[PDB]
Amino acid sequence: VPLDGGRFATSDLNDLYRRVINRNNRLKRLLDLAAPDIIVRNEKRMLQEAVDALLDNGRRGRAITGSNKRPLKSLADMIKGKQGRFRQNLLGKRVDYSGRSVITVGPYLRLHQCGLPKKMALELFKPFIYGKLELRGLATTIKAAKKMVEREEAVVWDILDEVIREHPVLLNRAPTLHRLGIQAFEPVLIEGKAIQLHPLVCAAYNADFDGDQMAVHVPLTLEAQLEARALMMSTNNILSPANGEPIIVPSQDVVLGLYYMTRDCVNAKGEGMVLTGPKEAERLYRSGLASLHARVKVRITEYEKDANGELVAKTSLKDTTVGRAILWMIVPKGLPYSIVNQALGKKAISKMLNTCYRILGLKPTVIFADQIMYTGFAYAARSGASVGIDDMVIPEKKHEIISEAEAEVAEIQEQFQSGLVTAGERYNKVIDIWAAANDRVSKAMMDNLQTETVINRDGQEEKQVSFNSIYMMADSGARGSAAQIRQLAGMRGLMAKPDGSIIETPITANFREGLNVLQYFISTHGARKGLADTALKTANSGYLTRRLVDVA
Amino acid sequence: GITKASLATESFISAASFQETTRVLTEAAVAGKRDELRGLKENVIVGRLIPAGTGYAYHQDRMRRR
Amino acid sequence: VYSYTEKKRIRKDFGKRPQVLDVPYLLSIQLDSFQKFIEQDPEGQYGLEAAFRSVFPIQSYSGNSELQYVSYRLGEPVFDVQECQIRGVTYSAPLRVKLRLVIYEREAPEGTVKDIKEQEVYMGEIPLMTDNGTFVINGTERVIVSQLHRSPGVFFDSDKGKTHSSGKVLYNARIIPYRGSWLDFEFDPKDNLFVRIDRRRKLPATIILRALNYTTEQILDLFFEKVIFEIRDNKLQMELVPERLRGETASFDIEANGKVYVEKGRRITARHIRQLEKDDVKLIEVPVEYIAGKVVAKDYIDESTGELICAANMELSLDLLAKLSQSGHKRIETLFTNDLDHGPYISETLRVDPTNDRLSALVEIYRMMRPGEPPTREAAESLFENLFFSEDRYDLSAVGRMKFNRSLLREEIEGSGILSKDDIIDVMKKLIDIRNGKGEVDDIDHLGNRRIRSVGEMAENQFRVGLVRVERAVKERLSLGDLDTLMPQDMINAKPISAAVKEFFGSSQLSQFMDQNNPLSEITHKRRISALGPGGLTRERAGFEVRDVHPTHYGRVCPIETPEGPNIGLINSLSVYAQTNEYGFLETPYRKVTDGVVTDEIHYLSAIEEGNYVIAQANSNLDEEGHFVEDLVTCRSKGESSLFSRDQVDYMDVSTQQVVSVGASLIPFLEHDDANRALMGANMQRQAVPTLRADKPLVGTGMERAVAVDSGVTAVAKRGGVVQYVDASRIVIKVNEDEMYPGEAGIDIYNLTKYTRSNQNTCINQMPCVSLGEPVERGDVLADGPSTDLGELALGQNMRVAFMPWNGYNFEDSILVSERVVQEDRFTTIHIQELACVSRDTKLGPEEITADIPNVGEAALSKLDESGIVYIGAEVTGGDILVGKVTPKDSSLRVPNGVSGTVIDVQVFTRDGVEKDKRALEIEEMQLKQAKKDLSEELQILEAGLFSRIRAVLVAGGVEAEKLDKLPRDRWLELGLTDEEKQNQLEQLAEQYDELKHEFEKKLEAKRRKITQGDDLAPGVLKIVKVYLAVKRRIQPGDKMAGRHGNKGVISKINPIEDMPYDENGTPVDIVLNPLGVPSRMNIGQILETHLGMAAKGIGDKINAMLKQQQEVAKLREFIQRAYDLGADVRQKVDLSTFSDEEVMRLAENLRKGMPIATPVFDGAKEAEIKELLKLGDLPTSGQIRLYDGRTGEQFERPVTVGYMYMLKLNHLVDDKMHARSTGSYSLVTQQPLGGKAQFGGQRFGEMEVWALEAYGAAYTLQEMLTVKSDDVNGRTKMYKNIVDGNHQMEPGMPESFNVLLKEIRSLGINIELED
RNA sequence: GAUGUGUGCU
DNA sequence: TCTGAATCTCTTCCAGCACACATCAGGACGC
DNA sequence: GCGTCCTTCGGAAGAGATTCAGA
Ligand SMILES: [Mg+2]
Repeated sequence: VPLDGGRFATSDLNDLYRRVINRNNRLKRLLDLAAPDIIVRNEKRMLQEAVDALLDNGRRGRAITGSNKRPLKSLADMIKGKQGRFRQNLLGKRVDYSGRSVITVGPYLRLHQCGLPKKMALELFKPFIYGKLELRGLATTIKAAKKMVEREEAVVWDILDEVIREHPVLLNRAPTLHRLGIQAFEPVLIEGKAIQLHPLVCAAYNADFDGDQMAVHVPLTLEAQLEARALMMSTNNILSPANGEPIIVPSQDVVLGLYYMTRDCVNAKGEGMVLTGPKEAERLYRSGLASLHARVKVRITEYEKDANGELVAKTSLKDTTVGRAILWMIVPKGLPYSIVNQALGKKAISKMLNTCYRILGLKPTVIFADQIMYTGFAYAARSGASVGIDDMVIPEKKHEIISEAEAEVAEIQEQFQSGLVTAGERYNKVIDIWAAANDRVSKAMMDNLQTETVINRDGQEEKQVSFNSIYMMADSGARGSAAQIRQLAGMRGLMAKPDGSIIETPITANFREGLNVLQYFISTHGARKGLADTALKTANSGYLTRRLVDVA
Repeated sequence: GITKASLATESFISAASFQETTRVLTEAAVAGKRDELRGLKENVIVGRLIPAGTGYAYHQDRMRRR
Repeated sequence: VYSYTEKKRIRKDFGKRPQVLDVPYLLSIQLDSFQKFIEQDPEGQYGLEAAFRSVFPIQSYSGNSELQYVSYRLGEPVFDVQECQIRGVTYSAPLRVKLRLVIYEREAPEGTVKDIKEQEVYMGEIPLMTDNGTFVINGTERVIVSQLHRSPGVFFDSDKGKTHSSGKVLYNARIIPYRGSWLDFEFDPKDNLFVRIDRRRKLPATIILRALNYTTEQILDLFFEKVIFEIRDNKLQMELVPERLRGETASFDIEANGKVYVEKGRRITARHIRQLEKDDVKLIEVPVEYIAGKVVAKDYIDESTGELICAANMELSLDLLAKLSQSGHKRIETLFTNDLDHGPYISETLRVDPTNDRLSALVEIYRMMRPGEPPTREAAESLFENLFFSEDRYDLSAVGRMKFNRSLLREEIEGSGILSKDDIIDVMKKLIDIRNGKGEVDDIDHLGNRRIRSVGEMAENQFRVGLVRVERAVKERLSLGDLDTLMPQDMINAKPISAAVKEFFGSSQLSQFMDQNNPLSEITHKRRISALGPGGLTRERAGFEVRDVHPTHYGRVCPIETPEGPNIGLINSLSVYAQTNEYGFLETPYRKVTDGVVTDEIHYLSAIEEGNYVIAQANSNLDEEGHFVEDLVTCRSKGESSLFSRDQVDYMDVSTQQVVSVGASLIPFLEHDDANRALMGANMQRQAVPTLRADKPLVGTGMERAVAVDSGVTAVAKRGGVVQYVDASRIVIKVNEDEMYPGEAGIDIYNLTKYTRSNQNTCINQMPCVSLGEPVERGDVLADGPSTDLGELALGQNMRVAFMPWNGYNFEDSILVSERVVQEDRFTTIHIQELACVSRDTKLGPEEITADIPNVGEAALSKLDESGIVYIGAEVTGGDILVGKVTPKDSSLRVPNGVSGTVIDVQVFTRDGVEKDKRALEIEEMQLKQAKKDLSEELQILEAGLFSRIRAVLVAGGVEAEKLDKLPRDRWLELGLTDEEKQNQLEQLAEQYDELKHEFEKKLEAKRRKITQGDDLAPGVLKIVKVYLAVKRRIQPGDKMAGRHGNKGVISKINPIEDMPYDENGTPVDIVLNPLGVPSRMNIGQILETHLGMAAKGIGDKINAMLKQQQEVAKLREFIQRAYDLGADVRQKVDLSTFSDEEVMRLAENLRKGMPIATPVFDGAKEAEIKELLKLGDLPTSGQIRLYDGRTGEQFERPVTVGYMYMLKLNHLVDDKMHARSTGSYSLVTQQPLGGKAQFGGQRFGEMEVWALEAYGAAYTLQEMLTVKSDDVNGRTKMYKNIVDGNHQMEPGMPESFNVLLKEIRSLGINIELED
């Protein structure tokens, strides 16, 4: 390629062919002049090594270099390896009619809808705009339509809404680990420069909203659009291929909203009153005449399909809350009521969606999933389930547990220094006792944080399941587990080095009270372990899936 | 193993595209092999309907036509 | 006492412990290293002098002429840093050395000399570092990152485990030189010690022993002790050492002096050795069968015939005993070979030894180094002399020699560069000693074995390589030159030195582009410690242990700051108080602790001397006397921590802040965040963009002032004084009379930097922060820079956040931002970017910059002038024309798609030979007028100051004040005054004014030459027009937003003012975050920062309220004193009594925006103090308040957290990342779309992407993504025509990339083809 | 077009 | 002294996408 | 400014070539 100026590109193959032709011509000239046998033998050696370097460079003892002392590539380095033609330009290619932008939430969408920026769709669906502009006669030739599009006239914006109507696109993330990495959505043209994504598929995508880029793709031909509509559509991809569990699981806001709604405590604005259905429960809660955690006896009409596809009616009077009564309004006709009459966590609603799919089908399941989305977001916004520094409560007995563990490890000191156990055995027992102490502190804190609440039912004090915010977002399973919250209050535990070995000394402090200047240095080991484990040992796990997809 | 069984696949293009391209291509050139383009990666490289999903009916028609 | 820059907005501090050592100059490593590299230093100690005396003098191959070095000197730079940045040329200085050539008289190799000729010859041209720690190499600014490489010396690696598949630990000894060849010793599974130099192949070390001219006698005597067998009547009595019999089994009946000591089969316990020492016996009996397991030391020859009986190092049997007994060899010497104490590795290596003598060993070495070449004795001897015994091909540095000697427990620390025989022998002894079991290996992650090669030494190495190349060139030239006519420039070629230096500073792994988008990023980029580059390891062949943190990193390297990705742990960052040793090692300050009193003398302890002592910990309470209030203080003894006593300690940490780097120290409440979310927090604080109106952070740390004054963007006042004239482009100080010089004092002028392009297209802008007639002290800020505020690093804005879910618009990590945020114009950031339109005189004719473009109407040419350049100040929109360039048959530069802006600066560079256009001469005239006006103004200012000093002098010694005005200001020098020293001073000032006029005229003439000169460019371009746009990037949904605690996120919606939740006072909330980002990622410190910011803004709101209705100073002072004394035992101790009732009104005005709170890294606030500060206002103690829904208008049925968290804005803007691609450009070697965003390229449906389509079975769409849409040529156009014809149908051909594969396979000997 | 450095998400 | 088992030695592999910047292309020697 | 030319440093595993031993 002629670069900027008089120089040329330093293409490897050209230099190798130049060297080979040099050796061949010089050898031919020497053979024509009847050179001494040692000279022509040496030149034959030079020709052989030049041809060797041209065919497969680096297989000999030394790989030749042209500039910067860098081993140049031959005819084999571009056929073999990670940068060869097979893996770089054959099994995967750069693709036109594509785009890429940072994604935002826009939770007003549905499972069959995505959000494209208004400017990306004009560059993506440009030939479609050209075709319809030529069809309607608003333009005359291709270049006139090109100029009209580049000038972004008002008519082009009107006709864009026509091509973009029911033409599904391929939303795609950069690491496509599994089958659900590419899902097809219909586009909804919006302003801005961000690709809005429906949060119900963000768990499947593993696409957090912390600055990641997704890639769009436009099915051009008819069959591609029909495949995206019938196969790769996100509506028909609500069951992961890994197992029978659903993959559209609400998470991290909807679970919290549902769990805070479908819960009961013994007091309210109105508690013992009776209602004739979900509608009056909604009327009570909107007006504020009854709390969302009341314990009332509404009259509901749940359906059953004991017949061969016919729903038989029944009406009962069950003792439920106001929140569960409100939630029953969106449940499709046909599921038993004994699915929301509890504290709906994440696994609970996952099982609920699974049984909805198993009983009713696909369309009620997707409609109900969207309704769960809406009624989780609304009552999570109204909840105000915040987090303060007064929510992580330190148990008053963790230091007794660390004292007992310190006494036992001091006993272990005398155990190994005398000779009863050795250094490796001491290391195996010290981790044992530290893990036992960590497991005791975690359980003690969890009990103290889940049961320590006092409330009166209009009389003496009674105990209920706690309303601490951290407990809500650790029990609902929206985002959290025992590990993170356990490290937020009580014992952080013992961390591991990148090689997999565990530190002999667990740091004894929690993030709610603080860390020393030395316990932080010790936790640095685990913090670096996690990152240098991800970035440097996901390679030998992507290799596994590569050579697994290869073999099957 | 999966690597050993993948490197000894009958269609030499798959093994050549996967790993040890020199050691597989040399073996295929020596043996004078003839690929049938039966699997999925072979048709991906060639650029046809892979005999996997919607193109499976077309591949059946093309196979039974001969 | 506090200065005026501090008594303007004093930050409340929560530090418990006091600091006795202030933070040093942060970027003090680069300027110190380069100073050591460039300073004129005698005795050949540092810098260019050392390299010159290590290379020069030179004499030819008995050419009788010597070219000896004298001295070097640097001239002034041709262009200053601003001109170098504008043009694109290096900010360097010519290197002039006054070399001399001397040749002796014939028949006198050491006698008299013939002639000497000397001149300052110009060779090379080396870059200079600016006053802010960076170079200017090609207009862009580079920073040379220091390298953390393995220290030269001897290293005893282990290679434990995974070798030999049996767990047999080997032992390999490495001698890494500073410059030379490696000398790897190692063992073998068969317990043989094999040497291996330069990783060629193994061979026994006895070969190099004989290469050192050591006979097998000498080796066996050296490595082993002796046991004597004496001929007597019979039975061959044994000379016995009592200690030699420690811990083995008696193969026979041990006895001495007749009596039996140890019975047969019984082990020799320590009591037996002790009792044998007590008896004092040495001669014992032994059966002759025990001699079978013995080896003879030296060779034995017969005393009768002179024939060798048994040579050196062979076993002894009964026949050999019989032969030696009859011969008469009375003294028999044998090797003391044990199994665990002294193994016979040397004997085994001699058994496997192929060579026998020095000559054969040298020939074998020559064969190993250069295989296949016919060797002679002289060539082998010269090669082995050159490898390890020559200073011209092998040189351990002084630090290498020091490490070498201290690793072998020697007393001497100095020595020669090359090794010696005793050095190699000692290395062998130490390796064998480690093999036996005494001692242990040394890990290569202990930081006392890893140096820091800074900029100066890296430049030294490259300059030395260039000097070696020139050395070879002049050595070749001086042997074939005609003497008496060669000036000392004809042999010295200036090309190689300059070429090597430019190659290093411009194209290398460690000449990094400066990450300069805000002061923190650049000041921590200069303070980087990269383990990569030449002489170091690579990310691929990097073990997982090197990434891990060593216990010796404490105080020298930040444990919690390293970039994510492939290079993690290899790009370690320097700590705050860490320094560099004279040997290049890392060492950290410590306070020396006496018997019971903590002294204030600071000692810097290296990474090795730390383990010998026991060091106390910074968070240890002291009581006014250097005494520990506790009898048991926590400490660390040897890379591990345990409880200690107050009597055993001898060192204590300077401060808690010394552990973390400068970047990671700016995070408040860092001791509550997990280090996992502290690493990312530090990185995203490094990547912040400066906002429009910079705003101080409320919950600070107190180090922000140090970073702001150190990074160099702030115009720190050199000399204190009074601001005589402030302006948006300059600041003038009338300095105090105490600090004025006798002569040339005058005054000083600070020229500020206006809106100019930065290295990351952000906006650097120095703006004044001082007023007229304001007394400024020494070393205080004068000009607010980018993302600073009154000398305080302000990387973002303080935003009123609320942790609550809001309709899922903050679902996963998103951030919901009010319309009021952009209404207040807070996060809109300036983005200066340049566009260059070169005019290449390519083939078919040169191209013009004319103002008329064919086939384009006047709509796009309205902004253009009649010359071809766009007007300065035009509000250009995307797609418009900036400069009209047309090639001989339309290639004019245009603004890129979807970017607005305003042209603010156009610079035109033309060839010397292409005359001008009218716009170029307009710019030239503007530049001349501006330069003349600037020089005239600055000289007018300094001469006003000079005559002010004159008038101040004249007031003593016969003054008449009235006649000064009526007498013209020209002859103010000879006025009424006697001939005392004041008249001499007046004459000196007259002389300096004359010199000022002379430098005015000469520098104006020089500036005229510098602007009017040609300014040559690259070969093949006529003229260059650079257009500098100015983009104002507003805030919009899609760009990253992140706090200091690593809580990142993307804006999802901009709600109006009314929709966001508001408290009972109606104040809207700016940001509605997500609560669940607190627990799962353990950054709890953000909640505490939110609470402290809420308290700070409450105090600020109370101050604002008390200032709104004007109350007397008493109430404001009382409230502010209550606020500043609220801390339990803080060392702030500020008293408002010393404030003079005027400088406290300014303080109260500056606090109405919110009281700034400091929070040391590991000495931060406690929640009791936070709640007390909350109670000081009228805020709830819980930290949570009550907000009502913005839309619904009803109560939120839970109290929620509301506060002011310092919310940064990252420069990962969405419009810098938004991209789409229709049909467009295509690659050349393969017919595929291009890759990237600058090129109009599409995304990559990679190898992993195709499996996600085969998995669904969607075959047709896959076939479009790799056959008809990208790859093929005919179908690519056919499908486009079908799409714009109404017919959606695809007709696949063959991918062109498969034909490329077929052709590249057929290029080999392989025949691939397609059948029928 | 290729190398070198830095960076984002996994 | 032939022939399996153990060891030595040579080769292959190491995630995906994206963005920004830089250099670089024979550079040495004769004209 | 033109113009033509002759360093080492990973490590986990598999395979193919040697050495050993051993009966
Ligand atoms: Mg992510």
